[PDB]
Amino acid sequence: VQIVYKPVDLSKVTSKCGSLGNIHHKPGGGQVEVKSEKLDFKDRVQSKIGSLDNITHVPGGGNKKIETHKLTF
Amino acid sequence: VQIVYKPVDLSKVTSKCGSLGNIHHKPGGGQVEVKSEKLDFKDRVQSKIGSLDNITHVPGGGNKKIETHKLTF
Amino acid sequence: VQIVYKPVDLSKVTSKCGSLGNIHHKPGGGQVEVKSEKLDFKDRVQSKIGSLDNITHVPGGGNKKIETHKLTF
Amino acid sequence: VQIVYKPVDLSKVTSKCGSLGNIHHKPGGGQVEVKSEKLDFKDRVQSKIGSLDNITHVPGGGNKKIETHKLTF
Amino acid sequence: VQIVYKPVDLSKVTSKCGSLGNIHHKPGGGQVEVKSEKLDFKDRVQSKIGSLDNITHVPGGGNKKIETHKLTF
Amino acid sequence: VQIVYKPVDLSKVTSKCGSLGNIHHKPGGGQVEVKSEKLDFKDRVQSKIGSLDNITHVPGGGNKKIETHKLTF
Repeated sequence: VQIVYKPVDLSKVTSKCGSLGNIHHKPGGGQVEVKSEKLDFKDRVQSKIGSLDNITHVPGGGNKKIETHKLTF
Repeated sequence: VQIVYKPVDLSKVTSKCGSLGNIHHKPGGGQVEVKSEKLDFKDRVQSKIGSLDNITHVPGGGNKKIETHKLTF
Repeated sequence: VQIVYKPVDLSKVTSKCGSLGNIHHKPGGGQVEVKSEKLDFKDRVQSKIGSLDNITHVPGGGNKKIETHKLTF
Repeated sequence: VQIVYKPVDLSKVTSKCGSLGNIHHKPGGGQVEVKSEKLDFKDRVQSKIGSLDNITHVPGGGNKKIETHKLTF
Repeated sequence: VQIVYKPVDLSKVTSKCGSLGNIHHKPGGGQVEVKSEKLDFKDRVQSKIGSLDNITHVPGGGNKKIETHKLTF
Repeated sequence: VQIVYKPVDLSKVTSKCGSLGNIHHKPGGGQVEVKSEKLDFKDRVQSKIGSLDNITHVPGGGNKKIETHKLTF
């Protein structure tokens, strides 16, 4: 057994923008009500309960590069 | 047994923006109401309960590079 | 037994922004209410309960590079 | 010439209620945008422009008695 | 010329309620914008512009009696 | 010329309420924005511009009696 792991990457995940703006985000309020008796959360739970969240997200470039490199024996 | 791990990366996640602005985030309030008896959370739980959260996030470049490199026997 | 781990990175996660500004964040209040009897949290819990949080986040470059390098037997 | 004006009133505008309640008014927000250039008003105008009004009105008795008594020559 | 004006009133506008309550008024916020250039007003105008008004009005008896009595020559 | 003006009133605008309470008024914020160049007002104007007003009004008896008695020549 010989193993060689040698991937090569020269990629561009690039963006170009001339001018970014005039972005208006005017939410109008709202209402949320949640009822329960018991919550029981185990092992890697992610939760929102009862949320009224407003987000403006304006990256001048929002580029994502995501990788997994893996071996197993 | 022999193993070699030499992955190579020369990548660009780069951005260019000429001018960024005139961004207006103006939430209108809101109402949130949550009821329960018992909350019981175990092992790596992430939780929001009853939130009214406002975010303006304007990164002049918001580029993300995420990598996992991993051997395992 | 022989193992060589020698990954190589010459990458750029850079940004350029020509001018950043004219950002307005004007929240409008709100109301939040939460009820319970018992909270019981064990092992690596992250929690918000009852929040009314406003965030302005304007990094002139907000680039993030995240790496995990690992071996295990 | 003799004029006699003599209304007689012995009326009941009465109400009876045994128990009044469990009234829930839960408005869900909203949005309004009014545009105009020139507004000009004269003589006994009542006006409302661009409104998001919420009213709960729970009189334990909500009776009205309204009269005009008038002579003219 | 002889004129007599003798209205007679023995009227009841009376109310009775046994118990008044459990009233919940819970507005969800909201958003209003009004744009204009020139406003000009003369002689007995009543005006409201750009409002987000919340009213709970719970009179234990809310009775009205309104009268105009008039002579004119 | 003979005039007699002599109205008689023995009226009751009275109320009874046995118990008054458990009233909750919980506004959720809001947002208001008014724009203009020139405001100009003459003679008996009542005006409200750009309001976010919250009113709880709980009179244990809230009765009104309004009378106008008038002569003119």
